[PDB]
Amino acid sequence: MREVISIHIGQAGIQVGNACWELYCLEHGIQPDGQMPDDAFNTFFSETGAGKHVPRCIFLDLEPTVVDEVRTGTYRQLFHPEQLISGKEDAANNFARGHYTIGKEIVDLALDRIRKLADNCTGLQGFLVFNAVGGGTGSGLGSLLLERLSVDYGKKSKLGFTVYPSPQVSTAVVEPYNSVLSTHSLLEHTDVAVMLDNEAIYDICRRSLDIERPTYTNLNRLIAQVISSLTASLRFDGALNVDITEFQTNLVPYPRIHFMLSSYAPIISAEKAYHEQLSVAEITNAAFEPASMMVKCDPRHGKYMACCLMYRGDVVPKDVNASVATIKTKRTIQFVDWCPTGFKCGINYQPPTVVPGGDLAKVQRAVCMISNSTAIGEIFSRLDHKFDLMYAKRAFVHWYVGEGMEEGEFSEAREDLAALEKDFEEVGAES
Amino acid sequence: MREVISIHIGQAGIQVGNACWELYCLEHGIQPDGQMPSDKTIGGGDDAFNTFFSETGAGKHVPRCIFLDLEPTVVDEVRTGTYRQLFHPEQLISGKEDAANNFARGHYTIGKEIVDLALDRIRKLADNCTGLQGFLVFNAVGGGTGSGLGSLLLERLSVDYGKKSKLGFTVYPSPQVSTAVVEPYNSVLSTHSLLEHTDVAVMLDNEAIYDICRRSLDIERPTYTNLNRLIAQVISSLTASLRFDGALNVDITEFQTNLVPYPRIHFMLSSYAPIISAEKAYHEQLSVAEITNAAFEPASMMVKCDPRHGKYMACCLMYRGDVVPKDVNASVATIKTKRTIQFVDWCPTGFKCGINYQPPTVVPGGDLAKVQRAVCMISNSTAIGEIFSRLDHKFDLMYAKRAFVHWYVGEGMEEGEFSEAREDLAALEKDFEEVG
Amino acid sequence: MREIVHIQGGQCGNQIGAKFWEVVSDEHGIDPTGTYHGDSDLQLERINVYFNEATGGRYVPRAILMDLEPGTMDSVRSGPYGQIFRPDNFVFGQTGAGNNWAKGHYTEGAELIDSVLDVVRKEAESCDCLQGFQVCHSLGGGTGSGMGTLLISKIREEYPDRMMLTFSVVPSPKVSDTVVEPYNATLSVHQLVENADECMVLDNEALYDICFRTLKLTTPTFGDLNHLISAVMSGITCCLRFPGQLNADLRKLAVNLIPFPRLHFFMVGFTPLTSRGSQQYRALTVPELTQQMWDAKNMMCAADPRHGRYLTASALFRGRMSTKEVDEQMLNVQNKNSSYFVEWIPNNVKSSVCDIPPKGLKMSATFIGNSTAIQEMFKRVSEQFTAMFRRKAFLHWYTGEGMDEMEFTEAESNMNDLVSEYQQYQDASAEEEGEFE
Amino acid sequence: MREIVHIQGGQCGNQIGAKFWEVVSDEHGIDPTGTYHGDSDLQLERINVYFNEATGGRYVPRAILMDLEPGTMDSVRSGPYGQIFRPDNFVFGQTGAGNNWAKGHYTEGAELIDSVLDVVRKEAESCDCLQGFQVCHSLGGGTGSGMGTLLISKIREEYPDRMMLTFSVVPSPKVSDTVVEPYNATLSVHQLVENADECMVLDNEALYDICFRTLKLTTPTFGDLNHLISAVMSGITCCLRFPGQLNADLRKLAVNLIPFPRLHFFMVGFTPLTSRGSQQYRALTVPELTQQMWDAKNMMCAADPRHGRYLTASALFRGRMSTKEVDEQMLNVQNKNSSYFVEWIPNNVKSSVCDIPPKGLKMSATFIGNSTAIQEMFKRVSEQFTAMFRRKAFLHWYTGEGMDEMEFTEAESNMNDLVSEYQQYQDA
Amino acid sequence: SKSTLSYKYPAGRPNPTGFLKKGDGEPSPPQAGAYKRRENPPNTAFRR
Ligand SMILES: CC(=O)O[C@H]1C(=O)[C@@]2(C)[C@H]([C@H](OC(=O)c3ccccc3)[C@]3(O)C[C@H](OC(=O)[C@H](O)[C@@H](NC(=O)c4ccccc4)c4ccccc4)C(C)=C1C3(C)C)[C@]1(OC(C)=O)CO[C@@H]1C[C@@H]2O
Ligand SMILES: Nc1nc2c(ncn2[C@@H]2O[C@H](COP(=O)(O)OP(=O)(O)OP(=O)(O)O)[C@@H](O)[C@H]2O)c(=O)[nH]1
Ligand SMILES: Nc1nc2c(ncn2[C@@H]2O[C@H](COP(=O)(O)OP(=O)(O)OP(=O)(O)O)[C@@H](O)[C@H]2O)c(=O)[nH]1
Ligand SMILES: Nc1nc2c(ncn2[C@@H]2O[C@H](COP(=O)(O)OP(=O)(O)O)[C@@H](O)[C@H]2O)c(=O)[nH]1
Ligand SMILES: Nc1nc2c(ncn2[C@@H]2O[C@H](COP(=O)(O)OP(=O)(O)O)[C@@H](O)[C@H]2O)c(=O)[nH]1
Ligand SMILES: [Mg+2]
Ligand SMILES: [Mg+2]
Repeated sequence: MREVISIHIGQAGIQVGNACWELYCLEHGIQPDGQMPDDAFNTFFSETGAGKHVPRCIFLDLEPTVVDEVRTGTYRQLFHPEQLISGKEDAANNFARGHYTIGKEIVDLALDRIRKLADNCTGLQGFLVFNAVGGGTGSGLGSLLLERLSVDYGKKSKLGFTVYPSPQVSTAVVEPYNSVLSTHSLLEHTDVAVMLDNEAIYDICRRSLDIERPTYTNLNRLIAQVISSLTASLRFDGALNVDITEFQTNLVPYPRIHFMLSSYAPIISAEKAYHEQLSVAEITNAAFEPASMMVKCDPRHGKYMACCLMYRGDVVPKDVNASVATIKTKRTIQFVDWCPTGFKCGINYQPPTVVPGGDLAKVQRAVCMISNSTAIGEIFSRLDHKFDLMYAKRAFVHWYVGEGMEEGEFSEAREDLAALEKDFEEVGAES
Repeated sequence: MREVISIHIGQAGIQVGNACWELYCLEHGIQPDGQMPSDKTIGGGDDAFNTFFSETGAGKHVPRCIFLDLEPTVVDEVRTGTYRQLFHPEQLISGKEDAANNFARGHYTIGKEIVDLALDRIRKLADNCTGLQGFLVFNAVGGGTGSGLGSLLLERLSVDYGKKSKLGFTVYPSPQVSTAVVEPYNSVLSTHSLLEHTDVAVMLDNEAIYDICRRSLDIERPTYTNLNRLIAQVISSLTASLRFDGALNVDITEFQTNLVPYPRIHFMLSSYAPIISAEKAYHEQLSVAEITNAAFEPASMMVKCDPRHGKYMACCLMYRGDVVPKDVNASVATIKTKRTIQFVDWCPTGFKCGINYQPPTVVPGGDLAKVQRAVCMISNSTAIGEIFSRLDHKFDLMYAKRAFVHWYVGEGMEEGEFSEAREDLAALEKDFEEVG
Repeated sequence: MREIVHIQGGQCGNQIGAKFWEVVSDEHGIDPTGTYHGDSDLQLERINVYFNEATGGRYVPRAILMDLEPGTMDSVRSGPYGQIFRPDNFVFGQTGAGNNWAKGHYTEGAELIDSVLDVVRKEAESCDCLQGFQVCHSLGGGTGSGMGTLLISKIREEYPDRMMLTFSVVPSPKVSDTVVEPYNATLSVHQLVENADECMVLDNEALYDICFRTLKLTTPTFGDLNHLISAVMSGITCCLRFPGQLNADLRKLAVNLIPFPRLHFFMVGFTPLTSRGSQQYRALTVPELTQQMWDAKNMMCAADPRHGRYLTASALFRGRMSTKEVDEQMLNVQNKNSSYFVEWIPNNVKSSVCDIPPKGLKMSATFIGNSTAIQEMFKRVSEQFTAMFRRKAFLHWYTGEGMDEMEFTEAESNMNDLVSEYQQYQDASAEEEGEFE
Repeated sequence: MREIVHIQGGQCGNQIGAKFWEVVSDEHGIDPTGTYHGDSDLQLERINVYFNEATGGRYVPRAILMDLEPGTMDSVRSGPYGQIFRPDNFVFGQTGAGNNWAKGHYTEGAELIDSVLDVVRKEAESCDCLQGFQVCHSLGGGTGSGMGTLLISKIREEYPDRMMLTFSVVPSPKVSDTVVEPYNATLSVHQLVENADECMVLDNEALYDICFRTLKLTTPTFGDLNHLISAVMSGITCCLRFPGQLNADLRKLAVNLIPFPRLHFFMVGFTPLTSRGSQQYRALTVPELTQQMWDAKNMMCAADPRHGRYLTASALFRGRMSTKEVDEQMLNVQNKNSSYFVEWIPNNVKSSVCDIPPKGLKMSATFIGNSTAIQEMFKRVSEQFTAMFRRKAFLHWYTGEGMDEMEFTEAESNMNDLVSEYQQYQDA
Repeated sequence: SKSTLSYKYPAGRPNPTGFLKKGDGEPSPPQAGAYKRRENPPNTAFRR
């Protein structure tokens, strides 16, 4: 009855889906060969006639080079091969290729597969969309998929975890274009968006886990931990259960402002765990610490508008309340005036799980804080300034105009982003 | 008690004869020796083989079929293949010369001297029967042996039995793909002759089965040996109620009255589901609901006719495996609610359902996968009159120049019999219009 | 005394007949071998109503099985309770009926009736005081309709005094198991109105919901629906078999039910009906039985009582209970919902009760209602019949057995005559003045 | 006679009801198997105020559990005392609530009333003499607040003469468990001013105070707070369930309490409460019960009665005791600190007593106060509402269900008039 | 209604326009066309 659908688009989408599913199988005792040696797996899986638990996910991409690694790996008995969707040619880091030229041939089969996947569902909670803004496939194809999903379902709730184009560390040069294009396209259709940045998670892995050379898999382990914490209350008991609609309602104040930060605590090494105590007050202080933000935004350049917290393990509601009251009394935390309230808290009795050969440490308390602050104006300003600096000269524009676009799409997107940053300015201004 | 006589004519007739009789012998445990293993008996029922076999004085089971052909080169294969201990050699029939893709030779010149032989074989093959449900004619409309002799046979069957029921699973010439050039002629020449004699005729195409093999089974190298396996699956699901138990049994007679509204409209389509490989098979559940949706899809048809351009006059659904009557009753009602699937006003009904407890069998080394649910749909749609119009065109395209006619008139025909058969089609086509 | 001979028609009636004889046999505690192994003497008091004593102290049912295509009789012969039937009471034909009323009533019918009647008489003399007959039908196929009505007419002229029941299954409103269904349905009704004395109509649809909502079942099989039908079939004759402080024969259930000789189509329902879960908690009282029964869902027929008005009704309780409670209960319903009950009848419910409850329960009730909403069934059927007979579809079969065209129009006119009878008495007040104003 | 039908709406209600039926059932010595295993014949006499006989001597409660997203019911249906309920008294919708008062009241709630009402009636008629209803709420979320009130207005009109209680848990002043809390609060209050006879208010925060200031607990869990709420809820129906030399029916408790039809908000407190170390020193007499209950700490709501004045009050003592001490004690209080009691009501306390204390104690009490400090809950909620409703924040979620705007102001004006009624009668 | 043994009309679904405000102090069967004149179209055979 408590069922969700997961969509991993682009390369980073499936790169993090692999981690999420290695997490879920291990957490629920599911062997890699589908079956295990109720109501606990039914959130992510489906039971066939005998024992087999096939996951209710979809891996969508345009490069065969990664879906075939998945098909040949140990996690090949899991998926219905019709879920792993690949294309002959890729989008080549081009929003126009991803949106107008290539993705419109496989949207039909992606949608009918989503239909067949949601048919067996009894009570559908919402769509998780793991996307990576900055690469043509990810950006354009997710925009197209979200428009189709909004016209099909509409009433359903879409969370989008979008690996966002980073300030300085960047493996691309054209991404300031497709980031603006993807935002202007999906803004009207996603129900909530969680931003997170490779630089911020690199800094976290550096300062906390003492790892100095993370090969894109530690970041995925961290994202898997985050989603497990976020969706615990769907498949695990505990006081103050919280689901997707409760999550989005008390967090998205206006139709425009739906982008939000993220954090996690504690996040430590197997020795600092053994040599620390990690009480709930320390955990919440570390969560609200700026240096724990999974995105490259400094919340002290703004004011919070709401926060959501999901405590796990040995946590008591009085301690949660006392720590939230201490945070309120603190002086370095600001709040926009029109929210005297501001915290949606939930508890789960299930501590966070650890993976064999992982890098985190076994703990008994953990917090995944998710706040909607008016400081992401700074990242929107960064992205707009970069798009500006480039489009002042019509750089790279011939690719986008040859692959089935025209010029007006750049102006629409830039004016939408200007309006969005003016929103983030005004709705925070106080009388 | 409930016995049928299976006749295979031409090449494709006895090509699928190698496929159906591969199945039945396998489905009842009969090894190619015609014996039962007699040590690991799996047959849940006794005298069920009686529908297709005849236990001899001791131990052996001989199939009640008749392989008939003019070319020796293919029945000479059966006499050397592994399935040579099964058939009584008197059943396998061959001729010295071939009809050679000529209706006149298959019907007038050569056929007239071996029907007496074949008819006497049927006579002795029906005497040992107690209750004969009806014959089962396998044909391939488009050749000389299949159409010429096949038509000449049915007339000899009608004047003898008449009250008996005849069925025709005639393969039909494809619109685009065609392994011949004169098949528009000898196809038309066949229908006008079989029509007044066959009691119901299931049609299916070589081309539509290629795509089912391409989309669902995802085979890149299909062959006649891959198609012939499918036809085995249909007739296995069709005659299951004859040789198996299950709620809502369906006999041939009960199958024929409530599916043919007018004496000449009996050309019906077919479909089967699920059609999947071993990989997809087990990451699924195959609900009764999703199976009966693929059954009514235009892609799962075995004829290159689009049912969405016409309306359904009736439908028959032979389920197979573990199916409960509520799901058929609940999933059929889902379809009547759809808007793509039309039904002519004069049938507020339109479904003759059927259930069997015996799941479909799989051939080892096959291409299909083992399942527990299967649906073979048999519908009588009025859109089938389109494929009858293509041949009305191609026949008219070449009969203008009178190409290839000197063969037919050279082998004991007259030009009259060409416009003869043409009448019956343009007459038949409007019959598909009158019901609209 | 009060013997009852049983017939089983078609494939359906031959299949629910296998279930009915599995219920009564276990009700009287006899085994699939046919030897009595119950406890009380009550099981033996009125065993002759259904069974014949045999040598060695065995009890063989007084049933008859008639069906073309003998393959199905090879099934009931193989069931758990198959070995109790006298194999000489197995009249079958090697041919098939073909879902064709004509040959099931004209050609292949006439070839067995000389044999079947020789069986029916053979065990009519075995009875000292015959109460009546009872048949099982399925108005869809050819055997249940053709051979069935052809049999009844043979019985009606040779046993006019005795009474004939009919547990005919009727077509479904939304789904059709056959395609010539509205042809076989009407051609039979023209035979049930004259030659039947009672006829309970039952539908596969309303059974699927009872098994779905009430019983909370997931996958009802025919082994379950036929378990329901077999229940009420036993719920009728409980007065004949077991004692009661207010007995109800079959004849005294008819005189109190059909005011006019043509309105003998009833509508049944069983109580109680609960799942295994709620059974832990439900207290069984006459109130619980009398609310469930009067509901519009429990009617195993697909006819909504809200579209009509109850001419009469009935209630066959069983179990040690208080005979006042049942008497005032049925009085309340007649007073609350007085608008759904005709007024030219002062009281229109007969309340019976038996001292012996079912084998596993403590109280149970069975409902029969003679409503004016049944006309909905005959509207729908008469509509489909005139949608295809207007075009003469599927008709070249029926003429194949020497029928003609008038015998179709008569069949439909004989329905529109019937459906008017329901409309007249559904809107006729006690005064002859309010109708024409 | 005097039967009671009980509702549990929302996640909070479905979890307070867990401990409640665990407390009451043990009080009558019935097992999670539903079978009676007590000793005295006193338990059997008034068992029918909450339960119904069943085959084999089982006793199922007269409860109704309703909730969107039945996930939380899967918990209690799996707990120790989860096997007592009838499975037909489990109403739920496949979708979720979303902490949104609108869809919990307009869209989704409406699709469940057709089923809920068949549930409440079928077990309101099994009562030979119905006394009243009682519900357990939470003014924060959507299911408890939204579906709760929508259920009431259906009940208020179907059974207008019977009595309806609401043990509604209200929001907390300093830490809010939800952000949309003030919107959901008032829109529910606007229903309780007109469709409620009595309404006890509770706060999870003041419950924490009593939990480690008096009980001196270490790791309080919601399972322990519900062991408090279930103690006062059980403390009301003692006079219905157990004999006493001065009984007090539920109806007579209201007429002695609310002078005007609108002031039906109370505040409760339980007594005695001691640590595991204090039971060694403190004695259990009536003068102890009467000071811990009259103190301004046992008030389970976050409202200090010293900032207002008592209109009336009550007390439900339990245990064989001297009925003079109770009379002169509650008299002595009103005389000593006369500044906190109104004047145009000379004797503004009611005192009952039951011969049957709690299962494990020898004396106990229970308190109900109708003070004018209850307006403090309404001032604090009024501002938190206007601070964000004047800006139109989080509001597009409410108009999504076709809700109007005056439904917000009317819900607010109704409050800002109720906050003045509590001040006229407070002449300070 | 299983509780009253009566056919009663269903209650009214709420409606946002009809919300409560400050002040609050407070089945015959469908007859069959027995005597209804049927429709007599002019499609007889004599006219034709
Ligand atoms: C432990 C216990 O009491 O279990 C019950 C039971 O819980 C319920 C749910 C039974 C049960 O019935 C079903 O679950 C059921 C399933 C499919 C179709 C029909 C019924 C029961 O099977 C049915 C069975 O009824 C009988 O035994 C009657 O004597 C019945 N017997 C048969 O139908 C029968 C079954 C097998 C072989 C031969 C006969 C009967 C009915 C009419 C006339 C004579 C006898 C009983 C009381 C029970 C079970 C076992 C669960 C119910 O059925 C009957 C007929 O009473 C379903 O609703 C009732 C209420 C019962 O309480
Ligand atoms: N956290 C994380 N980020 C990744 C990973 N792989 C790639 N990224 C980032 O995703 C962005 C590129 O997205 P891609 O999916 O590779 O590009 P695309 O959407 O497939 O478009 P095409 O390359 O044209 O097919 C880059 O900024 C990467 O830094 C990963 O494994 N983990
Ligand atoms: N599905 C299927 N079709 C076949 C097969 N073999 C031949 N056909 C088709 O049948 C048609 C040819 O019919 P034949 O049987 O070869 O001709 P004939 O009836 O024997 O008469 P002659 O050619 O004179 O011997 C062609 O259209 C073939 O595509 C087969 O094995 N399976
Ligand atoms: N409840 C129930 N109905 C059945 C069963 N079997 C068949 N029916 C109905 O019987 C009808 C078919 O009539 P049938 O008796 O098989 O054909 P006949 O032999 O010519 O009388 C169909 O409408 C089926 O729905 C069964 O086992 N249980
Ligand atoms: N005493 C107690 N209060 C709770 C509990 N759980 C939640 N509450 C309160 O209930 C409020 C949230 O309302 P909720 O029940 O989750 O939303 P609903 O499902 O729409 O009713 C919060 O203010 C919680 O503090 C509990 O377990 N015990
Ligand atoms: Mg890429
Ligand atoms: Mg050939």
